[PDB]
Amino acid sequence: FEPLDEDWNEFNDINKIIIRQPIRTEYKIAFPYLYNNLPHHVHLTWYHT
Amino acid sequence: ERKKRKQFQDLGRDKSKELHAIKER
Repeated sequence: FEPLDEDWNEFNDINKIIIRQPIRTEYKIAFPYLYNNLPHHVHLTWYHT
Repeated sequence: ERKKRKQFQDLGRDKSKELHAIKER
């Protein structure tokens, strides 16, 4: 789909971040509020049957 | 020094993509 630039802070320090396994997009989609900055219009999916 | 001289004398005689993904993230 077509779409509906951040400085270095104290918060996004990569020296504080442990890079062990690469985080993908389906992690952001399955859990929309844990890994997302500005999660505006997401919808909560079904968990499990 | 003779040993160093003889030594000097007879020497003349996916992964990148996943790092790219982390960098783009």
